[PDB]
Amino acid sequence: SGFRKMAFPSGKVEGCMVQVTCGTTTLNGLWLDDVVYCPRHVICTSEDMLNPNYEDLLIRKSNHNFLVQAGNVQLRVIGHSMQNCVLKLKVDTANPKTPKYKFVRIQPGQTFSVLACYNGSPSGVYQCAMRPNFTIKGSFLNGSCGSVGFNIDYDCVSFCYMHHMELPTGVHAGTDLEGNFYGPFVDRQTAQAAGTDTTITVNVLAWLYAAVINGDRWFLNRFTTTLNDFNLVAMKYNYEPLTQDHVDILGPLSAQTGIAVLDMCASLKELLQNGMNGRTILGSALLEDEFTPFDVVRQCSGVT
Amino acid sequence: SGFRKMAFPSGKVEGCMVQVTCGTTTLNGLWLDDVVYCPRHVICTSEDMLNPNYEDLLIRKSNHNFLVQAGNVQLRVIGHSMQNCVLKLKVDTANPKTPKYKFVRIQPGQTFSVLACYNGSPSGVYQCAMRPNFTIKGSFLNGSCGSVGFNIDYDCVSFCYMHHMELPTGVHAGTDLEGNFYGPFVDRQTAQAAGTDTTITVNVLAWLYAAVINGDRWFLNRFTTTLNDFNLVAMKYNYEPLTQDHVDILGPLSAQTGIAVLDMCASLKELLQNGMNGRTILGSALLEDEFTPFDVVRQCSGVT
Ligand SMILES: N#Cc1ccc(N2CCCOCC2)cn1
Ligand SMILES: N#Cc1ccc(N2CCCOCC2)cn1
Repeated sequence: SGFRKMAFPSGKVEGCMVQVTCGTTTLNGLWLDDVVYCPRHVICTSEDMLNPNYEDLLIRKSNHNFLVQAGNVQLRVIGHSMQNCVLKLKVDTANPKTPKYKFVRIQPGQTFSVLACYNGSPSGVYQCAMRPNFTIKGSFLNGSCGSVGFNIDYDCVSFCYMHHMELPTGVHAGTDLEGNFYGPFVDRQTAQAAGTDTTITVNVLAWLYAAVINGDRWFLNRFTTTLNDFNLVAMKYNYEPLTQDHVDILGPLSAQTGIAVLDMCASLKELLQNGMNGRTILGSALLEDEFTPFDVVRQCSGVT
Repeated sequence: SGFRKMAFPSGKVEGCMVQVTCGTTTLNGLWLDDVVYCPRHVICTSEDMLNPNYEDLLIRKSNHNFLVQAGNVQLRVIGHSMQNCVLKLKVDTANPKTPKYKFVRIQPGQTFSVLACYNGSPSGVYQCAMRPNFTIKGSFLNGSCGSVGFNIDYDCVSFCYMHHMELPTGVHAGTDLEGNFYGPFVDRQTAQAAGTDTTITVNVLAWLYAAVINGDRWFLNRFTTTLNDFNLVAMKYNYEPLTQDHVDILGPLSAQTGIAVLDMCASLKELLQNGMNGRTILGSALLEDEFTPFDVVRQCSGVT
């Protein structure tokens, strides 16, 4: 029993983190096979970041200008290339700790673990969601760029995020491991405002199921609703529209608890309209949206 | 910027987790040097757990009855002994992945990371606090016993918790790595009720400092208070008394922010008396108490 915001065990990723230095800029790289992946802005000064021309900046860089350190041992850079917003540094040694891995581009509402790193050294692990506005709400200080987000399925790490930038609102933006930003963000120090941070409705419902499984049941009511009726309320409260695909994804939790998805929607509707009245659900005073239906099943079933 | 509930990177601990089986009971063990540490209730059936005599049960057990598996490789048990509520299984092989480590017995209010495991395999990592009633609010299913709690200082793991039991209220109890329960709990399936789960005041204040550092400042008011005045309010709200030792520990956060500790206490006092009025602090609708002053400095400074 109990339900926690749980990250994946970080060891397989810790084994991949390196330090990348270009001139006076140090950040983190991801060492998989004989390639080190890092944000391309490693080549920028803070001055450069106001209006950088990455192709032009990169012309002035040679393999030997990229200092790659794995623990206290230096890696030999034998090639470099830019792919979108990441650099790929080819090194002469395959990472002996390379796990089974994939690169995946996640959808908004999907959760992942972040291994926050500085100077190639892990500092902490926490759980994030890709927000519907394609920001994440992370914990990243200067030096944390190149820290990565991942999921694990048994022994395969799926890398989905690399940390690039903080917006003036203190929310975070980054790329997949092909170097494509999530959302409209760019690796430039300019006016980039996030859109509406809507609530991930399917995740709230999952978490309400988690609450029922773990004994928090006070919010269950006598009502039901329809997708269209629920969605009128969702819209009013800046919740994502609930689709039949979302209903289908909650089916296993519905089956386990015997609470019809539309009945849980009617519980959520009353919580949106009435608030918590000073009560808590799974130790939270607000409706938590950074657990996916898959997360809730995983944690409630003890998957390793 | 940003402030997250962050666990320590779990890799050093993942490298220590094994499976222990005695008869039909499987749980987790901690493999450090040539000793595997696990809950003594590994020797119990569910029937035994109602009124177990561990010394009597252990007489019927030999080294070969303790099946210890590290990944898919079996360890040879060459000795066993009971220390308080843990068994120490001596194996013929030192764990080659043994990190620098210590065993520490933490005080209530101290935080730590839990690596939740099943069958010796890591499933997730999350941050806990030792509650003032010596319970923790974890996420543990059957098979999770022997999962451990730890802190890391650079390259030294300090192990502070081993998971033993869930109370009927769905809160958790366990031991330090000398096998001594935190609080009054016993490894028996009996009536064990937790006392008052008071709020860890020094941790709330730390987190309010974290909020100020990270731009959440709406709750700062024009007031101050005294320890005695604050403590009258703390008592009324089931907060731990604030001591001068706590004030001293918040000194660095006070210095960094320029907000006198007693001024932050007066902010907390108004939040206790007035509530949040539907506002949030660092994404929370309640006052968070599972960050220590050390946690806040660590996360706000990027310690690795
Ligand atoms: N947000 C953001 C941000 C700010 C500065 C920055 N630069 C390159 C990497 C670090 O070196 C200093 C300049 C990158 N990203
Ligand atoms: N809370 C609790 C609890 C419940 C059962 C239990 N036993 C020994 C280990 C697992 O085997 C089944 C019996 C131990 N702890």
